Amino acid sequence: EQTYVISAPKIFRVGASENIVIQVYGYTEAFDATISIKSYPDKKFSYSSGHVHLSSENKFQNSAILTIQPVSYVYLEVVSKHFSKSKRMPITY
Amino acid sequence: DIQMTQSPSSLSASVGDRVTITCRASQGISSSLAWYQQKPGKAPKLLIYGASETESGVPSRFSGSGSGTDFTLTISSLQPEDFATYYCQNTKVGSSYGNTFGGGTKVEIKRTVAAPSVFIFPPSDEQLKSGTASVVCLLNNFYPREAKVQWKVDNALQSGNSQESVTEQDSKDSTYSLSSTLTLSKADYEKHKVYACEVTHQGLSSPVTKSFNRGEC
Amino acid sequence: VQLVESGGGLVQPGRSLRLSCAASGFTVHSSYYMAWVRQAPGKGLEWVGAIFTGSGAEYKAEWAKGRVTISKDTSKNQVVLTMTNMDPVDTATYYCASDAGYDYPTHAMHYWGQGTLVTVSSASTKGPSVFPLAPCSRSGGTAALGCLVKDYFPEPVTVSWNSGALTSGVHTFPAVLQSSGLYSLSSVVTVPSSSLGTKTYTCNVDHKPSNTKVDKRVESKY
Repeated sequence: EQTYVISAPKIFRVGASENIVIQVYGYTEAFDATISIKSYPDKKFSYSSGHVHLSSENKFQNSAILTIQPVSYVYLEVVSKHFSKSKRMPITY
Repeated sequence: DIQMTQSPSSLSASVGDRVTITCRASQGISSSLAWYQQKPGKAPKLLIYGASETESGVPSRFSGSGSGTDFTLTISSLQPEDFATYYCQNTKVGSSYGNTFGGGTKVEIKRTVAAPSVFIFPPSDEQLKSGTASVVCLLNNFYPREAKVQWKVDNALQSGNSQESVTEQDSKDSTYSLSSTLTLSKADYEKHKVYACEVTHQGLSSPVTKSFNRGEC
Repeated sequence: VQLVESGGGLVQPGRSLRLSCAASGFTVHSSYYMAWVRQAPGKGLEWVGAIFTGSGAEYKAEWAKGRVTISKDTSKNQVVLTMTNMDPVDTATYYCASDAGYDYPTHAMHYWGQGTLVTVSSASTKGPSVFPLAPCSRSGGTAALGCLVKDYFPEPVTVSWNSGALTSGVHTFPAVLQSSGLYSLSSVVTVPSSSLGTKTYTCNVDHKPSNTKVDKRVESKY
């Protein structure tokens, strides 16, 4: 089995920076992952994006610092070759 | 880095044959293996990714199999366009691995055994003025590729003073040609009388020697 | 997806090579595993190294470590290879290759560039000397005649027979690199032995880098 763990703050702060933790298990091959803040609900616009590497060197964990500046919700998206996972996040101004 | 061993290095096949090419890794890489085709003068082309998945555009006759250390490329009904060199590559990214290519497997057109017709050329008087003598031996239209050329200067075996060059498989009769150049100085050339090219080949029961005397040029 | 190599050609021994690879049809949403692959004349494929376009994570072959640096650009989508202290051994066709990003599950090289020839040599541009290849005597049977195209830099040399009229039985061999650093090429033709009395054979040698056009009549001495 190959599983992933995505960690994020509950409500996204508009203006302030947020840390998004990605952890992967069951992988021995090194690969890249993209963590992005995208529009709700069609993902037509991307606000902030961060590419992270996952390998044996960093123990298959990484994070990206992402922010949103001036809408009720955004999408947090984590994409790679092996998985694609999105979560709807509420925002406060 | 990981080592990728390909066997065989070359194989002879005809149109319609089933061709089997093996790739062996020094350690386990699960399904992370790719197969490539390369024609002379052209860039390599991906055929199989993930050990067993054929790329779109690539004909269904190409199929990959195997997991772990041993891998197999099968071409079911061999076509004229399929004659090329084939490479395996580990695709597993990591510090302990590296994306190493295998040595390669040349798929050559099988035909009947043909003996080489051997020709020897003395150096011209134009070249001797500059101070160097090139003696050329020609092996014309032979099959298969494996042929040994031995230079003899006054019945003495030569080593380290000759360069060989082989053509690609011919477009019409599927034969190879070989050119060997023996390089000597003018002073060393004038010392000796007899210059011989000795050829051994599968299509010859006895060696073919073509020779010339220097004074008779 | 298209990959274009640039920065190839003649490199002096000891100097540092720098090659650029521009990628078209790359999406910003995905990261790409972009590799450099080299091939020496008459040899197999050798993986030099690779980089992820997203994170910038670098991977290299053990022989390439200490000599090779692979760098990236985000907006330009250009991947640059740097190889320090170049040697005649490093003479190869250098390919830029890439995966298909997050769309395909493996790091296989889906896309390949046309490749750029890198020649590491200290030799200067020199026109070839053309010498006839003929037996001692003319000698019913099979006869062979040719031309030895010796001591030229750089490649390539094009050889035709009788102003392009003769094509049958012509074998123009690949060049050999001599210890001097100059190239030597042989071109031969099989001919009917009876025609040797009246029919003449002349090889036409063109070398564009030095702008030399040499025609040479081939006949046996006796």
